[PDB]
Amino acid sequence: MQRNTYNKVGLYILSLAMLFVFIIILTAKIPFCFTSDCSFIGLKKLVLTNIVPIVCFVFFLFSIYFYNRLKNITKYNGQDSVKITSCQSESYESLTFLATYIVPFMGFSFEDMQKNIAYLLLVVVIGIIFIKTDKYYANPTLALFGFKLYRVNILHPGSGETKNLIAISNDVLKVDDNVYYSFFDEFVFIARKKI
Amino acid sequence: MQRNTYNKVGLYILSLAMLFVFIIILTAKIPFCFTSDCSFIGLKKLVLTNIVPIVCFVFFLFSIYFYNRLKNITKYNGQDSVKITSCQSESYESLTFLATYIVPFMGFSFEDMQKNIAYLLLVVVIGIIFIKTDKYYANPTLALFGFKLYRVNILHPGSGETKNLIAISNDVLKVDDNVYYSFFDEFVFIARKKI
Amino acid sequence: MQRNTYNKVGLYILSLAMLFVFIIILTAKIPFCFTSDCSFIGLKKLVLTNIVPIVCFVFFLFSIYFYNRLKNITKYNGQDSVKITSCQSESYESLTFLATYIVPFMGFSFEDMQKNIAYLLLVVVIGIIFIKTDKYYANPTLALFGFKLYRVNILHPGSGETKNLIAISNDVLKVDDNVYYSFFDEFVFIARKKI
Amino acid sequence: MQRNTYNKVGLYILSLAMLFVFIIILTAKIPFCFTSDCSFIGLKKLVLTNIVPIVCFVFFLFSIYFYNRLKNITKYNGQDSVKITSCQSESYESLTFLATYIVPFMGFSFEDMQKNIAYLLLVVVIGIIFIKTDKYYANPTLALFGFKLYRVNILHPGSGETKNLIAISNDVLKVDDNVYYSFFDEFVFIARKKI
Repeated sequence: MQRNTYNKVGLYILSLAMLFVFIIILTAKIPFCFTSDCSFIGLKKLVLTNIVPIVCFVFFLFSIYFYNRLKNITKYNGQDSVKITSCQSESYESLTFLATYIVPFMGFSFEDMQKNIAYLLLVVVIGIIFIKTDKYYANPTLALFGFKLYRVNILHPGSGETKNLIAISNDVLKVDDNVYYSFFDEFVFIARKKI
Repeated sequence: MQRNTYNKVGLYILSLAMLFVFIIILTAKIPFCFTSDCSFIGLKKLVLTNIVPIVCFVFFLFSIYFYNRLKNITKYNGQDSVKITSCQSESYESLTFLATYIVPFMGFSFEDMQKNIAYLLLVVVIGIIFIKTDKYYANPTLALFGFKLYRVNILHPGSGETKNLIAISNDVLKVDDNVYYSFFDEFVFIARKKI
Repeated sequence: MQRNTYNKVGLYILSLAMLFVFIIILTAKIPFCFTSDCSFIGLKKLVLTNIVPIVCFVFFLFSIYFYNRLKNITKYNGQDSVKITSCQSESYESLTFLATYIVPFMGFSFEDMQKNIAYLLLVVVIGIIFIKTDKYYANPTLALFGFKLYRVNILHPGSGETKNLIAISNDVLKVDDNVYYSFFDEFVFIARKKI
Repeated sequence: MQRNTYNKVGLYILSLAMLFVFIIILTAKIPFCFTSDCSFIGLKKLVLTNIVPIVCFVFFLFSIYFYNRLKNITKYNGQDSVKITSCQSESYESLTFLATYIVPFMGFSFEDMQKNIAYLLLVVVIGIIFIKTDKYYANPTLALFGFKLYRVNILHPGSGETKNLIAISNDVLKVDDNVYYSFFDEFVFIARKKI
């Protein structure tokens, strides 16, 4: 706990960034006007009527920070290559996330605050079950930024072959290719596809 | 029937505890008055206003009781050990269950009573099909409390090997591991790692 | 076409009986009056305000008739036995059908008639895709009445090893049991579990 | 990029035709009154009160145009045959594209324009993830028009065999059921079943 659990939580908060921008687009009660007699009402009621865009904004900066901490593991190391023996695509495991765990929150109505406490508890419970599930690599935000999630079986030049790894890659991979690595956990590594 | 059916119903009522706490949080309609104008309006119309959180409260105590009756399985004789040959982490169930059978109830509006009778009938029909569907081990309330559901293939020192069992383990298991069992049913056993 | 398509349409109309029951429970605005002031409005207004419960009632009688036409095939030719060589329980397809194709109908609001035309078009389009989708045996109404859907490979005494058949059974089956067949199509047969 | 991406975007716009038909049926505020005092309000406010049927109409003609291009990819070539070694039906991967990605759109209320901007962003995001998701052959509009999507492993008479191809076809296929190809990408080809 407290290192692998925090890494998986930082992967999960990245997976909810599309939900936070969806709620910000959905239920922001901004007074969009261009007339002369529609002057500023003040920061007090503008903050008070826009509570859930403010909270989803703070969570969106948290998702941006965790994306930065994900790129910080491909910053440092990774001048070593392996060979893929069996690559099966698992990008659809990202998209079913967007099919199931995000669009019901589009379906709800964020008017009363008690229902918002219920939806926040649903997000927290989905996170706690999602941490310990060995499917935490599913991401709408990562798969939206060109990355593809593959199930590979790498083979090291000197150690041997390790089975059932998950490769987040920037380009397409196939059987008998040459990729780099930067291991997030003992399950997920970022590939780079040496040409 | 009966006893095995009652054990599976007791596993199913445990699977719905998060739904009952979501309905209690969602539609409570309790007077939360910080103002001095709102006094106690009376117990009778407070009970008559809150009908679905009272019923979901009673079902929540039923889920707590069935969790206690699940823990009574591992209270008694569990002092044997086996060896694990396959350890396929089928813990993604209790997350498709959560967002396919518990999340759609959160979007309904629990206002008119015929609609509540329809939702109760949906819960009953989902339960009747879920008893005999070979996937009754999926449990959001169990997977909240650290438990991981594994598809396992055990081997006994004296009898032999038995195929396709389900282990509700407390900690992570792998191939060639020693666990202590307590058999809930002929398909699902509570396992604890021996270390 | 025709006859095989009509049999698959009958199985699909059988698969939608719980939806018609749910709509009849949901949106029937019957005037349940115990008071002495609520007299009869008339049969005309009771019919005109309950149009879609009447339509779902007619479809429920069609589902009952197609259940009768399914049960007609266990009567006439069932004096032969076969042996199951590989049984895998596929009773979860019915529950995924119930949770995915019937539950989202329950959350719609059946008030404006244009929306009702849209939902009827969704039912028709789901049926047209569901006839030819190779998974037409999924059924909430059949799995409610004790039937379990299995994937078996029968062994004939003198004909061969026709594999990949779908067995609707009244009781549990495993490897090496004898079952009485009554073929519906070239894919789905009703077993009987010869003791 | 470009051309392959444009072909996959065309297949995705073909995949969404039933959604545009459903929205046009759902939220068209057309004054369907046969009364004598139901005069024309005017073209301008008829256009302004029906903005999202107009947008979904334009997208429906785009889906019709991309269906025309998919027929143009089979107009020209397609005078060579292969042999099929392993045929597995995958038409259900079409239908799960419906009930998870097109069904929950009709539960939304298309009244306020901010919510419509959110739903359009959801369509765009589902499209961006669905291009690279390796399951882009899923189709409600194609599977409506008799086409079945199979997973085949063709064998050429002179070149050899190729594994894991996806065949869109008009009639039922099996092993040793020679077909004519009209290859769209390196993954999806249109079969014709040379008798």
